[PDB]
Amino acid sequence: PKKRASNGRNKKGRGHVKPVRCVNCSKSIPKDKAIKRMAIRNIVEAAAVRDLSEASVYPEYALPKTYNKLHYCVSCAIHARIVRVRSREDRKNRAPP
Amino acid sequence: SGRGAPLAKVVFRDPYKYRLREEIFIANEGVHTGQFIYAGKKASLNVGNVLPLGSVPEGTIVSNVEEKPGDRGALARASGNYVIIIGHNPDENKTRVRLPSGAKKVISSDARGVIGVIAGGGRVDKPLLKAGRAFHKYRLKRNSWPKTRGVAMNPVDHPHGGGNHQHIGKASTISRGAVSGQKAGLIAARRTGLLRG
Amino acid sequence: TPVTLAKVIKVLGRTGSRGGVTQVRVEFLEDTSRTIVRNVKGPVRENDILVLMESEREARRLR
Amino acid sequence: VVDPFTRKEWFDIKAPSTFENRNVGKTLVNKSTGLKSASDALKGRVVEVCLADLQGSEDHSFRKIKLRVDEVQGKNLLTNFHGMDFTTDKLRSMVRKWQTLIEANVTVKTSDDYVLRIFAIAFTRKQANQVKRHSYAQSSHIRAIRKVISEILTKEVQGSTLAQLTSKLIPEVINKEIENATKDIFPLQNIHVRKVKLLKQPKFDVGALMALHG
Amino acid sequence: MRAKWRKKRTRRLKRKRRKVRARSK
Amino acid sequence: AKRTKKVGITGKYGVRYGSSLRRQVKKLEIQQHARYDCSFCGKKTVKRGAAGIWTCSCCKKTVAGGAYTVSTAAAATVRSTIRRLREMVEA
Amino acid sequence: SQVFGVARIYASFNDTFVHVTDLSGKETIARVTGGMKVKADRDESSPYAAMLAAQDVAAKCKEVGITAVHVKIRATGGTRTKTPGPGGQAALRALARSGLRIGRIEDVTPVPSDSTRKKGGRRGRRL
RNA sequence: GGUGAAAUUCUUGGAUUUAUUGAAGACUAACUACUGCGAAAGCAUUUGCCAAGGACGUUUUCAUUAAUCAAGAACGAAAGUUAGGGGAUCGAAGAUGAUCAGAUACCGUCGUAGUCUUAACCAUAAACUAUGCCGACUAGGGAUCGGGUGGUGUUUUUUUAAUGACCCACUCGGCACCUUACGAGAAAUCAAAGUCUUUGGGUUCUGGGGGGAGUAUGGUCGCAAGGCUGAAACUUAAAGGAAUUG
RNA sequence: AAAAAUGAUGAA
Repeated sequence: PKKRASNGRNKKGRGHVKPVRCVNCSKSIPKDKAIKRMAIRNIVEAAAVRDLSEASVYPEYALPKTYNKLHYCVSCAIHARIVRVRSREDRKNRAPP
Repeated sequence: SGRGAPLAKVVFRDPYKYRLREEIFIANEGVHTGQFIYAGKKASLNVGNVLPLGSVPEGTIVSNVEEKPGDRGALARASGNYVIIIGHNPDENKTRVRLPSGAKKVISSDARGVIGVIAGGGRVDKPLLKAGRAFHKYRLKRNSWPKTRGVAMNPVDHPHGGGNHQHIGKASTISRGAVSGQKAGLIAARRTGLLRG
Repeated sequence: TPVTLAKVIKVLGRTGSRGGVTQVRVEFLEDTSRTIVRNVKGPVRENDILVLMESEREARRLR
Repeated sequence: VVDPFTRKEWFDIKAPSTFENRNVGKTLVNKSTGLKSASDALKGRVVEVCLADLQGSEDHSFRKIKLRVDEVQGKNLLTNFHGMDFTTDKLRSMVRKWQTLIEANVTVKTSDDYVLRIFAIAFTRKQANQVKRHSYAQSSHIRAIRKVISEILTKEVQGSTLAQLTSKLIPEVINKEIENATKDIFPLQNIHVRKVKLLKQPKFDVGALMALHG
Repeated sequence: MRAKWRKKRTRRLKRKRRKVRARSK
Repeated sequence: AKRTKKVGITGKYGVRYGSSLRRQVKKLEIQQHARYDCSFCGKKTVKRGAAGIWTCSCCKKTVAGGAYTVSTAAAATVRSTIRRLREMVEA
Repeated sequence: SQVFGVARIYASFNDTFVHVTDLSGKETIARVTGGMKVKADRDESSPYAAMLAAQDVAAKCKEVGITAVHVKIRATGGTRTKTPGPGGQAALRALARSGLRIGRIEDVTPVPSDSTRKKGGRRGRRL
C-alpha cells in the first residue's frame, strides 16, 4: 500500500528536480527528498573556549562559527539516528520537535 | 591542382613603380572576388586581411602564418586549417599560438597571418569510394600511389619481405638511430596500438 | 614532574560497552579553576583524588 | 644535518599609507647568496592581513586584505593593495533562508591601468510590520537592483586610483550609496562589496609606490 | 528470480536464436 | 514518381562500396550539388565550381567556401568571433 | 610586540596536519602530522595524535621566534566531506595551551561553487 | 594515502602539506521552499538578441468556429548506436589489493567505453499522482504564487507635496496543505477515488484466475541493440489485494 | 559501519 501522501519527498508540481549526494555515503538522492540539516557550531569547542580566550591576543574576540548544510540519504539518516522510524500516526507530524 | 584549398589572385599597386603586382594568396573562407584586402601593421581586423600577430587580440583565428617575419607564410595552409592566437609577450615581442597539430609555438609578433580559416574545409570527410578517385587525386600530386605492402615482397626488396607466411617477424617499431634501409614500419614510436583503448 | 593531582567534583555516569568505566569531572589541585573530564576504572566518589599521568586528554565515549 | 633557520633575516612588512598603523608583521627568506639573492625570493609575496589589524578597529573583523610585496629596501618590504575579500564566517552567517540573495559583478579599470573585478552582495529585507513569512524578490526587482549596483560600482571605479578605491572601501561608502539607490526598488539587509580581485597590473612605476610609502 | 533478469536472460536467448536461425537462412 | 526509396543520388553507384559509405557520400553530394542563396544579389543561384569555390550564376561573384557547402560551421563561428574581437578593439 | 605566524591546521579523517608558516605562507616552520606521532595507522587522525603534533609544532615555533599565530582550520573539502576531522580541535587547544598566543581563527575549507562529480557512484558507498 | 582493519600505490630524484601563478573540461553549491515555469520528458551564474506562453484586466472583436478522439504526426530522462570535436571529473568492462570456505561481489587503488558538445539515430523508464480528457454540482479553514480592485492604512530623500516595499479586505487563476467525512471504498484511504442496484453529462484507451509469455511465428520500424503488433499447445487451485493477531 | 552459509517429505 501507499505509505505516504507525499510519497517520500517534496515534489508536487514539477516532476524532476536535481540530485544531491549524501555527505556520508555519496548516494545520489533528489534534493526534495534529501534529509537536510544546518550544522552551525562554534569554531572552538566549549571546553577549549576558556583556553583560547586566555591565549587570545585580542581583548574582545568574536569566536567565529562554522556553517555547513548536510544532505543525508534515507539510509544514512536512519543509521546515523538523524531521523527515526516513527509510529503510524506520529509519521504525519512535520514540526521539527 | 594538387591542392584542396582554393587560391585568391590579389592585385596591389606597386608603391615605387607605376604598375600592378599580382599575389597568390590561399583564399580564406568567406573571401569573395571584388573584395578589398588590407595588409599591414595598421590593417583592420577583418577576414582576409594580413596583419602582424602582435596587433591582434587573444583568441584570434588566423591562417597562412609566418614562422619568421618575411618568409611569406608557413603555418595553417591546408584546407580548413587555422592557427589560434593564445597570448602575447610584449617584453619579448613574442606571440604564443596554437598550431593545427595542437603544438604550442612562440613566434615573433612581427610575423604576419591572414584573418580567418583556410577555405575548402570538410574535404576529407567524404570517402573516395574507389581506387580511381585516389588515382586521380595522386596523379596531380606525385607518384606515391598505389602502395605495395612490405610483407608482400621478397626479402631482397624490403625488411618485411619473405617467409612462408606474410608477417613482419620482428618488432615494426624502429629506433630513431636506425640507418637508411632500416627505417620501415613505425619509426621511433613512443607507443603503438589503438589510442585510449 | 609528571604527576597531576585532580579532585572529582562531579560523577557523570557509566561508560564502556560493559559499563566498567566512569565519566568524572575533576578540578586540578595546583589550580582549582581548571576542570577536565576523565574516564576512571574502579569505584569513584565525589571528592576522590585521582592521579593523572597525563593531564590534557579529554575523555571520549560519553553518554 | 644542518639547521635551516640560521640563514634567515626576518624582514619587516610595511602597509601603504592608505591604511591605519603601517607595521603589519614579519617574514623571513634566506641569506643573500652570490647565486640567488633574497630580493627575488622576497618580491611578489602575498601577505594576508585582517582589515581589523590594518585599521585598529573590530568593526573590520571581516573583510580581509591581500598585500603584495612590490620591492625590498633595507629591512622593509613595502606592500601594495592586491585584493580584498570577506571572511567565510561572515559570508555563511549572511546567507540564510527565506530571503533573496542578489549578487552583482563588474570588471573595470581604474584611472591608472589597474583592471580589477568588483563583486557585490545584498539580501532582501522584511519590512517593519511585515507578517509574510519570507520576503522574496520578484526577479524583476533583482534585475533592476543588479543593474543599478553595476552602474554604481562601474562609476566609483574608473573614476579613482587604486589608492582612492581602497580609501573609499575602508569607510564603506559604496554599499551605503547602493542602499540609497536601491531603496525605492526593494529593501535590502546586508549590502557589501565582499571581494575585489586584481586581474592585470600596469608598469611598475615605483614613484606611485613611494608616494604610498612616505 | 528478479523480473529484469528474466528479461535480460530472455533477450540473450533471443539473440542466440536469431543467430542460429540466420545461420540456417 | 519516387524511383528509389533511400539511395537517392547514390543510385549511380549500384550495389558496390557498402551502404554506409554510400550514405555518407549521399549526404555530402546532396550538399555539394545544392543551389545556394547569393549573399550579394539575393537569388538562389550559387553553385560549386570546384571544392571551396562557389559562384553565382548571375552577378558572377565568386566566394571561397567549404569543400561541400558554401559555409562551414567553423567559418561561421570564426566570423562571429572575429566580429566580436573587432568590436571590442574598435570600442 | 609579538611575531605572528599562521598555523594552517588541516584536520581530515585519516590524518591531521599542523603546519605553521610565516604571514606570506611560503616559508614553513614545523609541519608535524599525527601520523608521525602515532604508529597505529588508524590512530593517525586521533585527538591524541593531533595534540602531540601541535605540541611539537609549538616547541619548534619557539626558539625560532614565533610567539603568536593566526589559525586557518581546514577540512578535506572539494567534493569530499568538508567536515573537520577529530584532530582539529585538539590541535587548536594544544597550540593555545602550549605557550603560543592565538588570533584570528578562520575556517578555510575549499568549498565549490560547483564541482566535479563526487566519488562513490550513483548508489553511494555501500556498507 | 586509504580502511572496520589493512594492503595495492606515491615518497630524501622531496611524496603529502604551504605559497604564487597558469591550463583544461565539466558543473552552477549556499540562497532552494510542501516555491515557480513547461505538453510531457524536463528547466537554477550574468548580460544581449530572437520568437513564444499562461493567468489577470477589458462596456474590444468573430459568432459555435467546440469536446474526446481509430488512422496519422511532433516531442520524448538515462543508457545505447554512427561520425567529428572534446576528454578535468567520475566511471560499465577490465586490471589489481583486501575480505571470504569460495568472492572476476559488496570495500580499496587505478582504469576503457561512457559521462560533455555538433550533426544523425533509437523511442524506452516505478516516462508515477502507479489516479485519461472536457463539463456541472456538493464542506469547514488558514497559508502561498501570479494578476486585478478598494483602504482618506504603515514605511521610506522632502516625514499627506515627485512612488516601490509592507498591512488589511475582496476577487480570478495555480502548486498545494490542514480538519472532518454527511458521501465513497475490501480496506489502506479519498475533497474526489463523492453526486454509483435511488445504477445514463460527453468521449478515448485498457482488463477478464495463475503460469507458459510479452515467449514462438508472421508483419513492420531500426545501422544494431531492439521497438511496436502478438498466439497456441501444454499446465495448474489458487496466484493476488488490504488489513488483524502472533 | 569486521565476519555470521544451511535446516529433507507428509502431518486435528
